Amino acid sequence: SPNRLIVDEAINEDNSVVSLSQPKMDELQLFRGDTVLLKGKKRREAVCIVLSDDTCSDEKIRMNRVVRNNLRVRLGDVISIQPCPDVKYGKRIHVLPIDDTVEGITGNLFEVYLKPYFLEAYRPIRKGDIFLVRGGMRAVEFKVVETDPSPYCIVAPDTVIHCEGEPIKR
Amino acid sequence: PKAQLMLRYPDGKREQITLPEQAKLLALVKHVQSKGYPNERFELLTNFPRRKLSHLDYDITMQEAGLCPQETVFVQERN
Repeated sequence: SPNRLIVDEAINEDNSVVSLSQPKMDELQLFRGDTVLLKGKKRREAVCIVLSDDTCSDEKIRMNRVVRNNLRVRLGDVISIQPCPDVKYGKRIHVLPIDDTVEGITGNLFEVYLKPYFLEAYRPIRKGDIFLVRGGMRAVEFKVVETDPSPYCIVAPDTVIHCEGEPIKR
Repeated sequence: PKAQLMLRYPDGKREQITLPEQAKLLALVKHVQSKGYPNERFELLTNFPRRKLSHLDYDITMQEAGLCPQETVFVQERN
């Protein structure tokens, strides 16, 4: 099972990136910057960018806290990875901030958090994802409540980013 | 020797091409223009780190530009 891999901690942390050794990337025919689809526990999935890592054991995959949570997995758990070349540019995504991260937040969440977050980075995002964005006075978490196309896409410069109304829980 | 480029155009369509490593960055720019995305209106980006290739001297080789052996390159309308 060459594409089932042991979850390991990130170095050079980013919500959109996972890292493999170059051999495992050759083993699975993955190229630099390819989008990949990851499957974790409780039928949770995630879409990420894969980069090579001379620091990563062949049978392991580096990912940060955000991605591990989206996959409901912990360090040492096992996930599977597959090529995912057909993810489209998003027409539109809908995100909502987690209530307990914006309790005192004054300001425009799109201008302070989302716009620089997504700016020219071509982040893959999936319905149900929770992600942490730094900036402002304190970091804020957002939940993806809808994407178009569904259930995942690439947030491109023309992707409309909607940040609706009331914050939500969980 | 050839560089493998995964091009992502602004409509989200994808194209995998090869170019000789020794070819000018200009060859890439011209290729993207023949696909309907002219240099005067579109630019070239890579991620991780974010590099704006259209800020480089186009007389530079693909290797010098850092696109070998493989790189994902984004085509984007200029601000």
